[PDB]
Amino acid sequence: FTSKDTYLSHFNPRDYLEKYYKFGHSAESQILKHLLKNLFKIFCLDGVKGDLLIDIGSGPTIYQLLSACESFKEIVVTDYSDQNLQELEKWLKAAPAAFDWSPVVTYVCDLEGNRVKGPEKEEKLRQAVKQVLKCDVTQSQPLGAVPLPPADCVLSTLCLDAACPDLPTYCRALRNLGSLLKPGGFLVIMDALKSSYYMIGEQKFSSLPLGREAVEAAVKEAGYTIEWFEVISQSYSSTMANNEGLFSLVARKL
Ligand SMILES: C[S@@+](CC[C@H](N)C(=O)[O-])C[C@H]1O[C@@H](n2cnc3c(N)ncnc32)[C@H](O)[C@@H]1O
Ligand SMILES: COc1cccc2c(=O)ccoc12
Repeated sequence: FTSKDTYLSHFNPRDYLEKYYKFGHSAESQILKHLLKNLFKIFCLDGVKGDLLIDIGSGPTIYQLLSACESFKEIVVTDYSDQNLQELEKWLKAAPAAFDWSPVVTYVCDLEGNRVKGPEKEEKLRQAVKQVLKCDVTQSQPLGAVPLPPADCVLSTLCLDAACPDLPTYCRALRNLGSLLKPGGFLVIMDALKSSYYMIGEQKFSSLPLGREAVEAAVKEAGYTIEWFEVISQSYSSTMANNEGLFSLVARKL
């Protein structure tokens, strides 16, 4: 299985964004649309809200925070890769080399009923993100020495399957994310099903191939109660990954 040090050195953030999030009718854009609709449902319709949301394994992406910034005063973004956090920071600071998220932002504005336009939505997200932190989900203290208040919600999109080499580590990671959550707080996970790798160009990265039953069992083992669980059949392009759909779940910490 891919060593975690490979993420520091070989995960190219700009290449990842170009391959998966350009949003130019690709499998990658169909998956992105589905993820955005579910995140809108959770944070805007279901009213998952609070003072603090921690996004775990954010990579260099912000799409997973666009609806969340309407419901949370503060968002903390985290990743194992320092290069990924620097790419995020380019967008947060509105630096010239920042990735163009405007088609994704417009799509979320449309989903939300065109209450606001792209620039207002972006400013709301930029104001919500106060901290950009290193994290390691495999550790009992994922945020290391950095203290944070217990969060109202922990979100993790397409991270846990890449971070966990086996099922015991995956259950342990759910427990470690739980240490960041307030009692009764929400856990929101979205990831690929039955995927054993993903590609960024010629660079291969391992993935833990879990089925829906093993994911649900691990969340219950780790001390959560599931509110809803959805499986989609849509898979990534054959050149990208070997998954059999994706899942999304919302649970509460016991
Ligand atoms: C496939 S990307 C998902 C990125 C983003 N959340 C998205 O939805 O596109 C996997 C992310 O997991 C991060 N990662 C890998 N191992 C990790 C670990 N042990 N702890 C935290 N993050 C880790 C990588 O650095 C990378 O940003
Ligand atoms: C967009 O990122 C991905 C694309 C496809 C598959 C995976 C995976 O199996 C684990 C982590 O990330 C993935």
